[PDB]
Amino acid sequence: SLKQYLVIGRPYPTKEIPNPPAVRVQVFAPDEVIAKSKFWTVAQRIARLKKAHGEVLAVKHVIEPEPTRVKNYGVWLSYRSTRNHHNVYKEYRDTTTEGAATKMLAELAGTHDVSADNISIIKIAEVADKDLVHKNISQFTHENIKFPMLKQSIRAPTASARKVFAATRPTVCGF
RNA sequence: GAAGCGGCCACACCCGGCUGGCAACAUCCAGCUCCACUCCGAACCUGGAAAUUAAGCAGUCGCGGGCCACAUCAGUACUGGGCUGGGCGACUUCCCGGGAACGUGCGGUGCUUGCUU
Repeated sequence: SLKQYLVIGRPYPTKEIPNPPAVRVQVFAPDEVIAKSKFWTVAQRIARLKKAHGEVLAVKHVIEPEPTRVKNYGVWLSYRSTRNHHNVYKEYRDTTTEGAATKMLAELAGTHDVSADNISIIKIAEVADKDLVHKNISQFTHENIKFPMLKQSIRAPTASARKVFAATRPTVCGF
């Protein structure tokens, strides 16, 4: 699964300019090798720094201070569809920044039908309950939340104990 | 510094100003022979040296035209590989590589080969 990464890179020393500016990029990738390639894509596209003349100094893996508790996450992104580019601010409720970013790649591929090639994120950050403005996620920050589990599952409690017959009929009611 | 002989052949060209002539280059003065104008000593040619730096030439100036140089322009345009990627199609995301031009910004405007007073 995706892991947040911070990558810092720089161009090689020329004799004209030793110690140039380095540059960092936040990237989301399954491992350290992919995170380099996402850095070289963003560095080339914007800051004009190529693979063929540049170091890459530190792939830092961002682990969470606490994954124990739930946070809100605003995600400002652009996504591209044929004939136009759209800017969207979408937000999510999750244990971590990565799990929010993994959610929206599924949600955009679901709802809008665009892949991670076309998508380009601007900003992820955690956000307080006061500044949060979207109604369907604001309801989970309130107190006294009840919802029932209408439609129970029929699965095996362990994969040994599955069966394709039954005497009694299963009840799939919420209760 | 000036002159003959040249090398790379505009950072040297083209328009217009200003400052210099000790010798040197030149304008300039004259026309008899050499010879010269399909007419003309204007040119070419020959013999001068009175007076000038006005012109050529030399140096220098211009928010000058052009030329040259670096940086931006731009990781743009285009492009070599790869996908049972997308798309009715036309075309085009993405992955591994290469990478312009015009324009604009600031700078510059000849550097010296061998012989001679």
